[PDB]
Amino acid sequence: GSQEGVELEKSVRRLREKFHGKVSSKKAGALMRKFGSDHTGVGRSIVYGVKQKDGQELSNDLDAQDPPEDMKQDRDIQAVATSLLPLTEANLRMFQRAQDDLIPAVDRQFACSSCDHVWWRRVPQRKEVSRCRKCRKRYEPVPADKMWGLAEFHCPKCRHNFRGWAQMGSPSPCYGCGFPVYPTRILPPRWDRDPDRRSTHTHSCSAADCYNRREPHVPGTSCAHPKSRKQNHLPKVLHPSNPHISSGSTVATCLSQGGLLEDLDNLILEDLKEEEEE
Ligand SMILES: [Zn+2]
Ligand SMILES: [Zn+2]
Ligand SMILES: [Zn+2]
Repeated sequence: GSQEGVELEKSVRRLREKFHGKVSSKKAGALMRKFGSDHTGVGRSIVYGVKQKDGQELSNDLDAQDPPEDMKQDRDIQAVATSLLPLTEANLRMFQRAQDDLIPAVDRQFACSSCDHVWWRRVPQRKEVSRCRKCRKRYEPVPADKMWGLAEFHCPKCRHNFRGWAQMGSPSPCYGCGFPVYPTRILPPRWDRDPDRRSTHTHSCSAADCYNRREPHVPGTSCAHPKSRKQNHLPKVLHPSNPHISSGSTVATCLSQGGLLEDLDNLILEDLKEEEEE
């Protein structure tokens, strides 16, 4: 796959997302060809306009930055800055983040019921949405208190610590003392972390359900691991994402995914391929 395509699309997406999608793709594309994918500097240049064209005390809460004169004088940048007025108390933190080259972000879990597809994605804090890669529909996150995966347990009674595949809000029995322990959190699968965070990792459980049950087992418990789920003919998805209803300002995934298993350049490349066909 040609990287210069992935990187062009990445930088149009990043310019847009720093303006919460209020800059168009056709316009971002032009800006990114003409200025060599420099979303940071285009972005900084737009905010300079807004600060300049705004007459409120609010615009002193924006930094005054040096815009390349070929950007300061560009009429398409300037028209964008106008198109984004006015500057409001509800607008102002968007514009600050844009000039700080900042897209605040969060790792979230996602679950497409009809694909029975679960995945993780680093998404923007302003719009925690990711697209199912099997069926191409956008979904909202699984709620924090319903997430499942490799979980960390800290028994409050005896201080045994253990790791295991599990869902939030569902106690497991402490292997130490038998009292019920709720998971503290879920750890996403990551190539730079312990492989026990992967579903591919060998798993053994005290649940009666378990595809690979530990002994002694606990008689009325059910295992969250997808192999167990499948073996018991249950859907791998324990708790589906609500489908996301598009409001219009969404920007497709342009965030670096860190050590999550699905990296960004491949996500974008598959996106560009899908478009070639259509
Ligand atoms: Zn799907
Ligand atoms: Zn215990
Ligand atoms: Zn199990």
